[PDB]
Amino acid sequence: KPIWEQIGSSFINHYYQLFDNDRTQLGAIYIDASCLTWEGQQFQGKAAIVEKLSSLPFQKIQHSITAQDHQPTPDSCIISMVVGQLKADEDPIMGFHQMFLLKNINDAWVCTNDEFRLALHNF
Amino acid sequence: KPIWEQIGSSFINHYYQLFDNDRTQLGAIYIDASCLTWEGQQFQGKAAIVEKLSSLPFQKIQHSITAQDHQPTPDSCIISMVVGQLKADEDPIMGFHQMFLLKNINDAWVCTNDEFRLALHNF
Repeated sequence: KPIWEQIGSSFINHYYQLFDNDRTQLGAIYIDASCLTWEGQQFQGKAAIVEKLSSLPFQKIQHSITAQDHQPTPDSCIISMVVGQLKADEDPIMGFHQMFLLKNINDAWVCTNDEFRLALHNF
Repeated sequence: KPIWEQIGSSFINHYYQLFDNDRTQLGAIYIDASCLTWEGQQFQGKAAIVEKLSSLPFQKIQHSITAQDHQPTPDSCIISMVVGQLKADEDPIMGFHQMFLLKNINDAWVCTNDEFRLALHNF
């Protein structure tokens, strides 16, 4: 209901729908200084991020969100923590958590920081 | 190696050293504008946060970090993601996910945003 929560949820929904259906379009939600750390691998800068995301087999994956937490930051950014499980077909692959730091630039929400970790947690 | 990693890493170690030894000292790394979401419950400000953390029904608390990721934000902040297990007295070991967002205020790195969530770590 709160503004930061409405935007955070909308973004998360938008992010996973893009990821599970059109990864190539994800670049649109990042900026040059964005950072992504995927399973320990650091990809600093949009060029690096777009290459990594586009190098993922994921020729069939789907994310299932079990829980999400959103908070506004002092600088009016939105920090979001997502926890869930990513599947294949319908049978469970790893469990995961993902943190996003969202910032509004030229009036558009973009992700400046993306961190993803796989985890054998059922949540 | 990178500066943000050295700092965030340094912050994380200290944070858990305090948490595991005297939760009432955690006031030093939080400020009034600080937001804490603990297992879905939200608190704002140093006083409410230390209050909440201090109220956890535990005598001995021990965090075990299995992985930590740090990145710099476009606003000179450091965003940290931690995963590990938690041991509180005689409670079964449970995995946890925790995100911190750090900002330098008055020559001091403080946490403006914190999100903690446990995994129903069975076994």
